[PDB]
Amino acid sequence: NVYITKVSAFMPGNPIDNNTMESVLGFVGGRPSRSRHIVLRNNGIKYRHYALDPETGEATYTSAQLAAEAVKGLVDEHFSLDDMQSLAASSGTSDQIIPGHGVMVHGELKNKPCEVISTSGACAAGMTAMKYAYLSVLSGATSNAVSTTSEVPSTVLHARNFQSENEARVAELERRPEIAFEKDFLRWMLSDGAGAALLENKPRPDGVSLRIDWIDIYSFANEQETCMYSGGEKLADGSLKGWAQMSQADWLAYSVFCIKQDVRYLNERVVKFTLTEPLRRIVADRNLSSESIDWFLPAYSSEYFRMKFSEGLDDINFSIEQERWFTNLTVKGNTGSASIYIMLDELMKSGKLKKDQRLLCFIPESARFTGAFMHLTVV
Amino acid sequence: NNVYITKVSAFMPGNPIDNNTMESVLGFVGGRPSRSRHIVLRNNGIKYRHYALDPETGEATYTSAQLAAEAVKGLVDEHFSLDDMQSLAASSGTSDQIIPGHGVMVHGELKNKPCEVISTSGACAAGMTAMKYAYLSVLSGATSNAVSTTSEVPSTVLHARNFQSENEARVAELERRPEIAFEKDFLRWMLSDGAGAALLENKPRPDGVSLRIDWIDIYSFANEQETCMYSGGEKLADGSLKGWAQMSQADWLAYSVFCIKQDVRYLNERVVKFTLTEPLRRIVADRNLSSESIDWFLPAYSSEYFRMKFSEGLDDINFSIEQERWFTNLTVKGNTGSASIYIMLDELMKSGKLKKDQRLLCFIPESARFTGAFMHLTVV
Repeated sequence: NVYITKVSAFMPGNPIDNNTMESVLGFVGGRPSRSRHIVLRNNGIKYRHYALDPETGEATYTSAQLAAEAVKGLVDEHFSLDDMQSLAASSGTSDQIIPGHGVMVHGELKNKPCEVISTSGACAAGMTAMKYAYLSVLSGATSNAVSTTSEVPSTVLHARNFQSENEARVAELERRPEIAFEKDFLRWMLSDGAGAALLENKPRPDGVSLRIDWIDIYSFANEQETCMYSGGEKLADGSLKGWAQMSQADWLAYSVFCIKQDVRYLNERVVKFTLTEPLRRIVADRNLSSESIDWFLPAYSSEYFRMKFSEGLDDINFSIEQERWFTNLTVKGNTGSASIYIMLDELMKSGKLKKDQRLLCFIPESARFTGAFMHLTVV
Repeated sequence: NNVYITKVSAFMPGNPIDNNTMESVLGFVGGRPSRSRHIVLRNNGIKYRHYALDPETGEATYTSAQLAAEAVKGLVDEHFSLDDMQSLAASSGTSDQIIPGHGVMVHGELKNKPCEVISTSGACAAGMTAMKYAYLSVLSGATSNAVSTTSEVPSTVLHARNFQSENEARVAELERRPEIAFEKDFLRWMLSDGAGAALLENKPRPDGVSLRIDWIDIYSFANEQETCMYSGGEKLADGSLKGWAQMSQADWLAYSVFCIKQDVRYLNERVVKFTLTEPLRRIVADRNLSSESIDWFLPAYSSEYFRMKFSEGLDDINFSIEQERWFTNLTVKGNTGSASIYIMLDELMKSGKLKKDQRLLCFIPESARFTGAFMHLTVV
């Protein structure tokens, strides 16, 4: 048996409202974004956090430091950093390509030598790190394990990441020097935050523990094109061209290292290939009834998809009405892989959980259409 | 449960490339030969390596995801088809992109039915954290099989074109020596391309050899060691790493921030103690290991220069293993980083040298920020 006994979330700095966010993220070419308003109206996020100083604009935490702050929030008198037998870390916005994110987090925390692994990907990478931790305790390899994930997209969403593209567009005499919607879209969607979870083979004597019944993960990249991508460009045939295959001048002229989204492909395919296709396999294979779910924790990215995911549940006869949904997206921001940790941290600390209640966590990843699902039982 | 490696495959792109050809393939920075190549090659002892590069045109012949997909297809036979795999764990230190993770891109190449895909990251050890993920999936009963795989195409970032804007930047500045730092040029003659994959199952194959994984133990010493191998960043004077996104777009090109760098003197001073002896002495105590019980020692040590240094390390902790029991093919396959242990395991498993009940100890050092990964196998 494996139990989540402690979850912690770390949000950098003060929440930032819709009227302030563009001043923190900067203007491209001296001009406010023409798409910010409608993207915000549709995603419904009201506050988010950035690892950026409101005064100076300096970075306030690297991704490694953000994760380290989350992990240190797991420390109470039942657990110190040196008791950790395994650390599984992930970040879609790692500070560097090599080394892996996890050993940089270990460098920040400075706890004694232990197993450190890094998972990678996007929104689901925090769940693949949590499953590694889960399997480690489940199998008996360790008696505890920590999974942590951090996101600092502010590093790559700031206007300075489009400085050379704007210059190249001005020099090519473009009628419109603005960057494409595919590049501007995520600047109003993604934000910063970090989370961590402590997993152990016994529940905690005090308070609530969450037994992990299973974590099921399905990738549909065999049939779906890349949808969210960075460090590369999506070609006309739907394939992805990696940054190292493009010239150095093109990295800057086309902002190859910014985060992009094929928004039309996302809208058309995200519900089916992150929710209904995986969940209907899981529902069939585990004989699940949506009546048995007390809490549904869906880490969707945008209020736009909330009822579209709900329609998805309906289509596979796994309806769950809104009163059993729990999300803090609109006041925490879409923090990518950390979203589920930030949702679990609030629910565990709310007192609303009661023994024997069952939780279904849904973590979609639009990057190339993964759905991750975790089933939990309050003990 | 038990977990068994029942199949291993390796995929080396193109033809072996010798020391005299390798610079014509990776190109010349600023039109002139590398001054350190000759002595780098003498120290590392590598005689052939592979590049996912076309010898005539210089075009890429495989992405990182394609190379891993080729390794994975080498696992397929009468007992296993791609659609049988219940979990795929993939890593690459040279992923083609930053998002999505490398594993879903390998899945897009293989096109097998929807399944669990996970990606690990890091450098030379990441193939082993993918293998341990796969191992724990089967060990815990979550699956009956799992595939781990890893691929490396550093030729993508080792080619001279990756230093061109830095050369231009310094010519515009009137530089005394228009040469890239040794910490950038070093790896261009160390690292090469290759991929491996392993199939793990909860039962041995009926015929032929299987390797039971007794354990995989991993230790990171990043709590006290500095970053030593890095890309997408710059090491500062205080030993910390500055990420690429904290530097200006102009500096990315002027300083070749996305190329792979190594702090060689920090490597030399610390690699033996903080990838081999510190982790291995803990493991020997906690598991009560006898060096005599080890029939095969598989060290993926990346350079002949370190071969006897690691051996002395073993002596210092009373875990001597004589040279006759050391198996490596680094010298003719190249240093393929995270793939090296797969490429050694592939050859040894198919060689016909293994006998039932023999014990294999695998050592995968990662100098990136000093991780040591160890796998114990029993032939069955």
